[PDB]
Amino acid sequence: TGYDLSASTFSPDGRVFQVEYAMKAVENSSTAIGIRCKDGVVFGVEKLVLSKLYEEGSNKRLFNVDRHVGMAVAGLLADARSLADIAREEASNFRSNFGYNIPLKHLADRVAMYVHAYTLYSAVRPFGCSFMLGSYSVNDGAQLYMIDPSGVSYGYWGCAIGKARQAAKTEIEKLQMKEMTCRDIVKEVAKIIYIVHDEVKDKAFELELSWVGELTNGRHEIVPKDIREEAEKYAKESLK
Amino acid sequence: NQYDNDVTVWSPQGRIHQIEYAMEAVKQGSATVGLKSKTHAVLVALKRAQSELAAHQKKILHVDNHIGISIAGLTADARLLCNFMRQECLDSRFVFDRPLPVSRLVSLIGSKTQIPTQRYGRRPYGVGLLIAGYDDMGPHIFQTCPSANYFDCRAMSIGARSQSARTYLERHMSEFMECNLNELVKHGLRALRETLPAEQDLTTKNVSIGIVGKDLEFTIYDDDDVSPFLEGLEERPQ
Amino acid sequence: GDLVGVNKDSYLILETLPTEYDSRVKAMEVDERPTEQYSDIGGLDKQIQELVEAIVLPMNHKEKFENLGIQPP
Amino acid sequence: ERGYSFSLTTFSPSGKLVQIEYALAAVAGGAPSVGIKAANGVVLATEKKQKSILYDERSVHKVEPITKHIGLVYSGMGPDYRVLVHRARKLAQQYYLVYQEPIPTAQLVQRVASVMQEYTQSGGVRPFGVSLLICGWNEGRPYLFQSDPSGAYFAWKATAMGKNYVNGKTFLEKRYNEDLELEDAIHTAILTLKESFEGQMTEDNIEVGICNEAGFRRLTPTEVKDYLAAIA
Amino acid sequence: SSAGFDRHITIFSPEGRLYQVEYAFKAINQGGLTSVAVRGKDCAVIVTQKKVPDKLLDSSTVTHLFKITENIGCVMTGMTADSRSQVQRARYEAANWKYKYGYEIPVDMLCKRIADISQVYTQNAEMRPLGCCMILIGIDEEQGPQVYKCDPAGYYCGFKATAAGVKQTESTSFLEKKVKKKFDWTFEQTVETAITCLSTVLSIDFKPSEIEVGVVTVENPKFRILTEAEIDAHLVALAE
Amino acid sequence: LRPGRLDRKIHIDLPNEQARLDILKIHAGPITKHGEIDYEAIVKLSDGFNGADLRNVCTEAGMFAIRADHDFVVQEDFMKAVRKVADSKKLESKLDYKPV
Repeated sequence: TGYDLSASTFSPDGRVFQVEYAMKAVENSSTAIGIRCKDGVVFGVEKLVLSKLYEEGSNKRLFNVDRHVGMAVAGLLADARSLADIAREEASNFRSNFGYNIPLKHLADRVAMYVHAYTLYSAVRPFGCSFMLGSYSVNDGAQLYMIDPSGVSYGYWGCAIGKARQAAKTEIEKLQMKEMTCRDIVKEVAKIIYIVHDEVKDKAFELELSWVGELTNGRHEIVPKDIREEAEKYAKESLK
Repeated sequence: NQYDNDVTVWSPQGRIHQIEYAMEAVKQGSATVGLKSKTHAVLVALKRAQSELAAHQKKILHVDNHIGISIAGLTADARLLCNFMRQECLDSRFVFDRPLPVSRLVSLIGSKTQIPTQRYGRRPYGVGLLIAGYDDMGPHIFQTCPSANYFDCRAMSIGARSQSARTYLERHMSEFMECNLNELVKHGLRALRETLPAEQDLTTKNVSIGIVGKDLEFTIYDDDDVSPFLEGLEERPQ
Repeated sequence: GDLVGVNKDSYLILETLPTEYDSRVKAMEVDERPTEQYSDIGGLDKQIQELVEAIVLPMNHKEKFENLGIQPP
Repeated sequence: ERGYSFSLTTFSPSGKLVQIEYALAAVAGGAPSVGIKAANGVVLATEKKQKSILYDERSVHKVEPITKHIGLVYSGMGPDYRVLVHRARKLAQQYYLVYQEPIPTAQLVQRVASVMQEYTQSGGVRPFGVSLLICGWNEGRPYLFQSDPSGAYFAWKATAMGKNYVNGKTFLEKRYNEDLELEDAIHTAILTLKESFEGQMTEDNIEVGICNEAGFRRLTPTEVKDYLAAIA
Repeated sequence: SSAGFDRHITIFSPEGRLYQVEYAFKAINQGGLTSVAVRGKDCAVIVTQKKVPDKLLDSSTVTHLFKITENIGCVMTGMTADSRSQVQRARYEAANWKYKYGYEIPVDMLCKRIADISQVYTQNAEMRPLGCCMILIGIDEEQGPQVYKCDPAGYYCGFKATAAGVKQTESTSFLEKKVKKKFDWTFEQTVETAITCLSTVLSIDFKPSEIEVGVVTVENPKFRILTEAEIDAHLVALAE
Repeated sequence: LRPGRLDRKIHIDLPNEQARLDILKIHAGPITKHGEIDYEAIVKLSDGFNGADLRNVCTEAGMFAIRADHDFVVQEDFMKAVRKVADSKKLESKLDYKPV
């Protein structure tokens, strides 16, 4: 051994294990999925009720970076909201210097170069978080990006991060996200995260949904209660 | 174990051991229990001593007129975050002339303690902050941990032998959102007699109570004014 | 390749001896049936199934694989 | 970020700096190169073989000029060479901005070798893996110097660096005298590079640069073909 | 062949080698990718493949071809996180040439500045030396087209035909038999001889959805990326 | 390995997507299925596989048919069978090897 202690050393076959070890820490966080509809992006996070003593609305794994940009995280939660602070701060420097709202192909570029910068030195560790960025503009449409702890970003029609990643994105491609608007998506977002996480592992869990598009007039916010109650009404019909 | 030395090094399983060892430091300090009603936030601590002639180490501290905290762990890092805590409250009062909200205070702590958990040769802060306070939204109970992960909760308990206190809080938390200040406190006082050996409980010199209230500034009660609260408890069933 | 019993003097074979097994292999065989039951193994009911059905089903339902037709795992 | 701020080159218990001894092993596995001064100018000749026919040989250069009258070749590893070229290009300018005079070739080697010694003691760095040959004609008389990764320097009449350098130095010892012209030293520099090259020594497998009192210059492959012709 | 920490950081072996760099050359090969660049008589062509394993992924955001300046394009191999960081430097260094010197940077001077930066990583014993490669093309006045490669060791050279990636040696053996018979090269022949390079090494015989081609020519010096429709025009003419 | 004693050195490699299509059709002979089998999508995910684990995919697709007593093999059980084989070889070594 000895070839895997620092992030400054390659292996004798040419790969870095400190990044791969931090990628393994993501699959112990639960599940965060997000797909984009024809005219907007819908996030979705199932939230484990660890004990009864916590309060409904605690420790949200679903942030709010800018007025139109949303973030759903998966990983070590202290590093999640630390990456959320620099992304919230990066968009403020764009509007102050250039005058207008930051686009997603630039925002996820500036954040991923900040994540990549900790995969080079021995003085710092790689982050233990993977997360998704989605938004809607009236001149660019809906956007959906995703960033690993190594620093690689791509566009997606729908993605999934958490424990059951392949077992979640198997059913995403059963949908048709090219033509559905962001109303019937909300019922289909919830349904594919009820079929995952058998009740042997967890007793009870919490649904948390997010929502952006021109139906929300460009601003990012949470779903209302009645709409996610319709999805929770559309929960127990997967037993047939 | 060569993966067990510095905060920077990831485990091959993906769990940084230096953070997990600072969780062992908060499990060494004595227990304390915080809980809230609709209109109040009460936290109760249990002191310890070294000899019978030395005094008891206090744990409840006064941050502001509407925020108080309770510590668990090594006391030197507790005062390091306490002097950061007081400073961030009175400058917001200096700038905006308003009480700084509680949920916005704790996120400053979570960004404060996350920084030494990523550099090289920097320890985490071993500390056990239970925070009680007032926003414009009523009472709030917050706990932290040396993994820089703060939790929103309605009743928690941390310290040595605290799992027995959590089982008491789960089977009585349906009653907490209704009662006045009197039996809200002695609901929490029945949790501290749960986490003790079966012979000594509450001898008026090792327990402290702090309340912030809807028309009540944060007030600490110590070893004489505890006695009105402490009377009115039944004997331990055996 | 067979092994037979031969006269000493005449060198004339007489019988046909059955098998050729090392004595250490005879110590490998159980004859004790160590009794344990599936209720004593909590928390593995995913792994318990796919271990049994990948072993016991080719030993009691041989035609059931052959009805469809695959080689068993 | 920051550095390390500790020397990773220490004394052995036998009293030898081991990393400098390893850097001389990388110098000895480089391309062979010879350098000869003879009474009116210095000849620097090296050996440049592309690995395949796909490479553009007119793109990089082994023989580099430092100023009007100073050239410089190497035998070591590639990317370390271009660093201390750009360093030595700059050092010739700060001499010129003070004194309004082209730098003497001796004073350049005073300052290039001071960089290499400074770089084998400071914190967190491995030493260079190149050795140099520096020519030039200052005040009539020519000069030929050789540095090393340790930071020392010498004053050679003729020497060889690279692979089979111990065979070239025996070959030059039986060849060189005090009295040769520049075109004679060119002919014996090709005759000593033929000891270690492959079968085809064409106009683009080698690279030759000369000094005169007219200044340093580098030969085009036209007349390099004429020198390679009627050779050996 | 090893003594000390020469396997771990960038110091010298007893043999004169240094292993952290030659570990990093085979970090390029883990991408599972191969790119080909061919210089013509009046043009320069980069061809490379793209492998999209998902239907849920946006296929317009996986381009390894990048536009550095208005007249300079490049292709990136190796791992993605280090390659996109190195493009960000090359965009920055070209803009400072124009601001300091008042004219367009030559493509060999840009490859020198990238290789000088990459030299410093294998020169200090602290940083990890960026395991990804670099191939540039461009039109230069009184030089015509020209192609350059920069490796993570700090070495660079001008080529006439270039391969990089997993199948590098098999591609260059194909091209060196092609160039030494010395046929003249038009525009379309350099497009034909570059596609048939990685079509016979990889043995694919593909449809136009898996490769991407950038080009520059001295009638339109703008680096331009071909549409899939006009990729198909060269492809059906390749099948006579 | 001297060319006097071993003359030629025949190299066998990981199968191509044409070969992975070919190997899959050989092991999918006696499978009581229904004709909706898009054989490309199995080959689309089959990356770096062996000739051996494609027999495993045909084997393990019946292992989803052996539960719920479906004596036919639905097409959906193949993409279940690919993704379970695909991460079981996450724990491999993956060094090619070369005669020298």
